[PDB]
Amino acid sequence: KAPQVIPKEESRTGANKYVYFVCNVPGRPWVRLPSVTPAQIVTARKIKKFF
Amino acid sequence: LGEYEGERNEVGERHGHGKARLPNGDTYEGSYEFGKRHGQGTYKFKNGARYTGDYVKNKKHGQGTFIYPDGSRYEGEWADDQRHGQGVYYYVNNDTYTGEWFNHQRHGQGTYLYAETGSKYVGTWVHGQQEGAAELIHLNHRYQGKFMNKNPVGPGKYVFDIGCEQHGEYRLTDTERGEEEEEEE
Amino acid sequence: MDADSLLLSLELASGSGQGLSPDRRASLLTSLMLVKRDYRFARVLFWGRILGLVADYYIAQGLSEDQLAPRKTLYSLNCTEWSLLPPATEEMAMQISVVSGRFMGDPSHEYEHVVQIKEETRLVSIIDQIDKAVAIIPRGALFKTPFGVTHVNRTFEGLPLSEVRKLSSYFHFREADFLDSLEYDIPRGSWSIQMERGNALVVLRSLLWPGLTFYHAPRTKNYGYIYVGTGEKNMDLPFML
Repeated sequence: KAPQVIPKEESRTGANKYVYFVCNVPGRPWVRLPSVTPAQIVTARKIKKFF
Repeated sequence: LGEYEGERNEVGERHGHGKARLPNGDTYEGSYEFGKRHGQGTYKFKNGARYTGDYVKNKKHGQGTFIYPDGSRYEGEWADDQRHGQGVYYYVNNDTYTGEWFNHQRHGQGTYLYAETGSKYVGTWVHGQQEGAAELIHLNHRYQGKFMNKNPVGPGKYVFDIGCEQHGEYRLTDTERGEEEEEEE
Repeated sequence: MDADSLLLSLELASGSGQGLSPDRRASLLTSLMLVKRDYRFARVLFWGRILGLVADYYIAQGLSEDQLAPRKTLYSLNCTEWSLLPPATEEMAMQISVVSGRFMGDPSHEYEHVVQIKEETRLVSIIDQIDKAVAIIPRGALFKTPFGVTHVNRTFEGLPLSEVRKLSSYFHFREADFLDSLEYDIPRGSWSIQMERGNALVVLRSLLWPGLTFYHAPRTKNYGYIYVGTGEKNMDLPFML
């Protein structure tokens, strides 16, 4: 008994086509957003939380 | 049609500690009384199941550990070939249950932990099913309300760790109406 | 947002990003001067715009010299012609408890309760709820007379930088120190205090009614607030907090 996990799109083919950089205030250096595993991050869209 | 390596009382009934080979391949290793299992014994099945626990008159009574063939596991107090009392059940997805049993089913104040999420379900059970006023304890919040069929059914409340509550009711099977008030804690 | 300082208030630069076009801005200066003329108001604040579904609901409020009365609010569709809304009560605001969602366009849209519910009464009662719950006043802007008439503080400085981050230095702009503080809030933490451009701006963004924006700088004289948002109450707030 073990659930299956959909693996990451490690290339730039699917949802990871564009790389994302996040900075809080301009002037501060940008922080690279990591790549997205589908079944752990996007399937858990039933959460709804503040940033 | 089998063998038994132990002592037998005056007629030939099975008494005391002994190892018996049942005709299909099952094996019992434990105490005997008057040709019936009575005491702490290890009953083994040929499929893969195994019961280590107490017996009263060829029936599981008292505390006993059961290994189930699908991968489940139960240690708890038994009564007359049925789970009856304080018992702990574990399932195939490592979900555990800790609560009362009446007749081979969850009945009474039971605590269910969903190990795939870590959330808890502490509340009443009717006929092995989520029924009654309960507490669906998640990580940062908990639902104090009524359950009927694996789902909230009527009015309830959501207690949060931020120091507030959310009153509401379930007008549908899976839909919650958040009206009207929010209280302080 | 005051009518005499609409261009003197950083609306798009407040960080909410829900401001006005130059068309809507020039329409607000001319039309709020008009509703300062024909409606005898002591001062007129631009309350905000409701986005709607098929048209935008621009809302402005006017105040008398008593400064604590219920506001004679006004509405517009093309942001040019403004007319008075009826006064609100609790029994009329109770009527939309069986309906939810955004509201669109003309005030003559009938909603199903079957009692037909007008768009206009839902709009003005929702305006009353956003006025009662959120759109805070800053500390020191409203001083107290022995009589019931409250005057706006001409000598208002009124918030030091050590008291900018605190919840207790903001009161609710609602007749009830003077008023109810922001620490009497449910849930705890329903306001986003955020530092833009250093000490030259602070925003008290409401999370119970987004996207309400409270408008500083300190050392000022603005002392303003603006609600642009979807229009309904955020009942989802303790889950996301």
